[PDB]
Amino acid sequence: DPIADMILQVLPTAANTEASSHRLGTGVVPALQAAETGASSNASDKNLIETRCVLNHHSTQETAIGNFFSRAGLVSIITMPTMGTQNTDGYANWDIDLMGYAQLRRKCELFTYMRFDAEFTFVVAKPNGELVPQLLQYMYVPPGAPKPTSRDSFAWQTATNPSVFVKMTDPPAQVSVPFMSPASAYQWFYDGYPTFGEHLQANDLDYGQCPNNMMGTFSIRTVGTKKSPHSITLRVYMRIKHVRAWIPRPLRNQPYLFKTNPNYKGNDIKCTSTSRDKITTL
Amino acid sequence: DIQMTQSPASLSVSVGETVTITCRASENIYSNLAWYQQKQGKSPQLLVYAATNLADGVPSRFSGSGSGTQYSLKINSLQSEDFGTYYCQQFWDTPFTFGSGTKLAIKRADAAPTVSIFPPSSEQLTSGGASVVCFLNNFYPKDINVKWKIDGSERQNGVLNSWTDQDSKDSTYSMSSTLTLTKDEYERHNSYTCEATHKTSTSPIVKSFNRNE
Amino acid sequence: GIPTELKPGTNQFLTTDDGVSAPILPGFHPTPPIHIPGEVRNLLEICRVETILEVNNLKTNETTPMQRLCFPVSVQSKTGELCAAFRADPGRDGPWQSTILGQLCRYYTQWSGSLEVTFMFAGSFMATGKMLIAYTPPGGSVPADRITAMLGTHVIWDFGLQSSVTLVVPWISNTHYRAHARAGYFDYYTTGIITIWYQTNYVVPIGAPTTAYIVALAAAQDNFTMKLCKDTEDIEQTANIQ
Amino acid sequence: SDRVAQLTIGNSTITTQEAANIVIAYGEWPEYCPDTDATAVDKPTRPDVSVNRFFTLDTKSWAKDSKGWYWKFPDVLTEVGVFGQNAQFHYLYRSGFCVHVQCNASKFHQGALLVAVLPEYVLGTIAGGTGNENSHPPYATTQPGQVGAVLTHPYVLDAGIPLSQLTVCPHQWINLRTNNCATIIVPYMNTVPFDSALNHCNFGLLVIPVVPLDFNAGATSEIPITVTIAPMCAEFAGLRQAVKQ
Amino acid sequence: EVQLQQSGPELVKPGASVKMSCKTSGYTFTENTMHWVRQSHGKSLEWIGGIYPKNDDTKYNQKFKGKATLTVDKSSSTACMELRSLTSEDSAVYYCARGDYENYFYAMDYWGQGTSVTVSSAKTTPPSVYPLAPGCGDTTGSSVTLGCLVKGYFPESVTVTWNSGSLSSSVHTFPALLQSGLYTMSSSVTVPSSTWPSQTVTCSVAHPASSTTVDKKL
Amino acid sequence: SHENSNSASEGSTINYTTINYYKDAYAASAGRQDMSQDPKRFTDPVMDVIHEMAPPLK
Repeated sequence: DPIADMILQVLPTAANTEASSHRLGTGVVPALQAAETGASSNASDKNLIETRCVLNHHSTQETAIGNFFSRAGLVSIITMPTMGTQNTDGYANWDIDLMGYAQLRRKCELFTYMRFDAEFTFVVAKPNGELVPQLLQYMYVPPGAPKPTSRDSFAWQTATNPSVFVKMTDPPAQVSVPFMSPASAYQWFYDGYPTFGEHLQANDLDYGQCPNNMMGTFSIRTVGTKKSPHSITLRVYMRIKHVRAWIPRPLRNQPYLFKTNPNYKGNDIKCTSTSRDKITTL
Repeated sequence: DIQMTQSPASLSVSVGETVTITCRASENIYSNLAWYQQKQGKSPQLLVYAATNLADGVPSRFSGSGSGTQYSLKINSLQSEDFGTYYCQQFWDTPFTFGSGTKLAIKRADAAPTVSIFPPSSEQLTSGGASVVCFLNNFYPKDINVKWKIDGSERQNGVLNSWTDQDSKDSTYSMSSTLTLTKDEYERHNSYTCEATHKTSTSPIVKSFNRNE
Repeated sequence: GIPTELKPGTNQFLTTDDGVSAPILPGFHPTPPIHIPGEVRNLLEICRVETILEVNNLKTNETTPMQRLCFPVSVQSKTGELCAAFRADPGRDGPWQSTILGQLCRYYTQWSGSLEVTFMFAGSFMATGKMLIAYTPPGGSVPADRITAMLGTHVIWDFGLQSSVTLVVPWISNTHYRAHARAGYFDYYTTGIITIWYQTNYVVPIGAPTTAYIVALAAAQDNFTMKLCKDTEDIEQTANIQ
Repeated sequence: SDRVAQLTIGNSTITTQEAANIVIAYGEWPEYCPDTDATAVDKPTRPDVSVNRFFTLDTKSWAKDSKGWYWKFPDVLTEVGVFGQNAQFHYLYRSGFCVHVQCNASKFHQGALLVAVLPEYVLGTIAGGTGNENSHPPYATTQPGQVGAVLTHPYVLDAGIPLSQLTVCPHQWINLRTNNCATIIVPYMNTVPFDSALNHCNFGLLVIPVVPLDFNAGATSEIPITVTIAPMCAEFAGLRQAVKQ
Repeated sequence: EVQLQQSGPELVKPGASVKMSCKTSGYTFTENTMHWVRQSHGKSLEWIGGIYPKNDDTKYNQKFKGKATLTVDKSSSTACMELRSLTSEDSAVYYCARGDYENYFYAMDYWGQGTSVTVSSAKTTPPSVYPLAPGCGDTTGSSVTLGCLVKGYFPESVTVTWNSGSLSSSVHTFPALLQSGLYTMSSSVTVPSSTWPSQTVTCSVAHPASSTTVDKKL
Repeated sequence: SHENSNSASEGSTINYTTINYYKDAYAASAGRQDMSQDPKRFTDPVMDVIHEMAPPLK
């Protein structure tokens, strides 16, 4: 050797409260803590006041991440009417970006990285709520697959694409979409300019856009060559299962404006706490 | 593409009779039909939308009706300002298609045409060509067949004619003739006859000319 | 062909029902995960973290929201004054909405367990004084005097080397769990009133500032539980999200 | 004995007199990339004495009307030292960071600073105040460099998140009554094993004056705030040409 | 109440491009769609495509997808189109009109003026008249008709004049005809036998485009 | 029916017993979640341990 320098605790129930008596002495001060160390206070209830033996049988299963995310939520509403300007040709291409509704978005913004599987549910209804015997076709378009330009296109042959033939008189179809992200987990917040070279003002749209969360398009159409006389409104519901979370973040107290970047209104900024008249009145 | 076929192509009737034109689509368009009225050199105007409701500035004489694929448009009573072509338009499939058109003329009595045959002059021979014209005026209806007989033989191609629109007071048409032939191939034959077979007489009139006449 | 009679519940889509759906990809093995620090397996680990409590929420400082994070304390001429008073219920609209304990409590209906309130003194080093932090059980209004407020749970804290102190709110309830309190038939689930008094005085020498600020922190304990999950009132979406 | 601390990383030494404990982010010490989680097949280089050392950034000025400052890591060190040149010559990067904030004052002053570490701190925009237009933050605000930028709204932190919930992040308070320093050890936290430092920022620093600075007339009116950042366990893979941006 | 004005007629060569405009007023331009309808010879109608002018929304035809583009300026109330790779069969009039509120259906009530666009590579040539007078020596019958012919005029059209506008009820017009890329004219006036050989008639054709007025004595 | 290991909970299982009537593992139910908690890395993220009876600052 010529060179020398080159050589989890399972808590199914809550914690019980043990009995304690009065204390009189110096040197021990469980009340006085230091908040400048970045740590929470480790003081308990028995070290300050007199407590009794309390057997705590309260369960902590509702506070788990899996039970908090196993409830379905509305993520997208696709309107395919007969009259209008947007999707009157008989087909509708919806890009897969689950940021359009603020009920399930605030749950996903609680954590930074989240690896999970999802369960999609597609409910078909008319704009007035009625139902007609109409045949509907779903299709999943991953990035790299051709997008259809009509209802009789070659992309609706669906050789390798997943497709669900459902009817409006049928129950809603449930599928299980797996973890399709190329990274280890989904990244809800991307910090930095992902492009290369010198960044200009016209290329400022690419901020906060990660390619790992872009799953492509979701295309629907009416099965047939002729146009259907009935308007079709589709609602997508995602159920999160087998969820692992990392790096918790503060929630948002501001109303959402855009789904691309978390912008907020500058003139009207609503406070988190409810205001009152005086600090000494109640 | 849903195509539309209108029948008939042209219908001539006098003022004071009911006019019924039909529009037919290949597929069901669910009563999504329009009607246009285009005059000579004017922009079309909407007459009745969705085959039951007329637009603004449209009188009560235009009444459309129909369901499914076959449709109809009834005009009662016909006036003197309702002449022009009519089209129908669908609102079901992209792209929107139009009909073939239905021209509405004014019906008159039988009229004899005026034979006009002129020999060519000598001023056009300097440029290296020759043209013999043959005109007919005051004829009804528009059904005519142009026949040129030279030494008992027809010439193809090079025979094409044009017509004029309907007049206000006279309400007749007019014919025109334009022939393209050089000067060296004109003096080889002598017989030149302009013939037109019309429904006025069973035998057409014969009128010819020669070189030195 | 086995005999089978269908039951009520046919063609029913429940959002909380855990079933088995058809997979769309055969043998799709996902990306192998890596070691990411900060894994959260339960929401009770987040509720035990101390977050800043906004005791100075008033209608005058809405334009300047930085003053809502601390309440002032100055030299008083007479002894025995009241500094601040607020309710100890994390499920009510007020000071507890700014904490992550109260925000996660608004996603649930019933809550249980004791919670802690930490007051940190950010004044000068030469500033000395004692403070009284009293906890009153429900059944009465805010006490006007200091002799009436000292009958409940209280502690005496002096300024020194440790610039912060904590006093836990004891779980004194008639029931095992309690819902969120509002004005009406739900006001019986109140936790209590937290009052902050002046014990002796606030003494500063010549050259020291006569006005200091106290930062309030709040967290939960090991016996804190919650149940009956729901949606919160703080989230709002009116027109759309473009 | 617990208030006196000394940090010796490389050829630099930081000695403090009054300070709190060292905060480890999420209880994870920074370590090298293991062979199980590594996806890059090339051999990376691991310099220790030339990279893993304390780098002093620019000096701020704490006034009575200060709003706050923020630094993007590792954007402050893309042009500083041998670590900045190795980040431009390599495509892959993975390192932990040692954040040390120094703010000293006299015993007659008062005030408190909140130093926090926010992974994936995405900056939003005020959208012109009305919210009907789509605006994005420019390159000078998203990547300010070693100088840093000033927060225009310290309550919402230009992201829509409140300042009161920021203590769920790995943080450490700087209160002038007790301590003058704060040390936060931040490991590598990302969904990828390696990532380019030029296009992506791993985490960011947030120093907000929650309690304002107040002092009588005649005392020192200039209070400096310095940040000394030290990389830990740096790995560089994918050797390429010189790439600035 | 709603007037739609288009651009002027422009004569272009094959291989180049053209750009028209459709300026309108009297209504909210951003809340009503527009369409473009062409009319080829003779009475056939086609549909170019629709445009919903909020930010950008265009429904292209499957035949005219790559040969027509629709752009809308939001500052001034106008609608401009552009065509590429023009040919001989693309010479037709173009219409523009307003559609329905937030809908491509409910067809247009008020239309445009119909600016004609022709595509030809022919050079502008001053016209040369052609005399035509009888004849073979024997006049038959009681009506001695005559006329004149115009050859070598471009573009459309020319004007007719008979004795400085003396008789206007017996002069008939005729459309142009295609002969080797050139156009021709004709006329037919019914004149009785009381003119020849007592009175002398003449035909004069003036061209407003090339500023050429040639008078010929018949 | 022998299922494969294609699931999001590979390496760290939070469920106890699920039901899978298909071949793939991600099509199964959620299952009863695990009761393991570790709040020491969130509440006390420091090097030297701070006792409850002992003062935090010497």
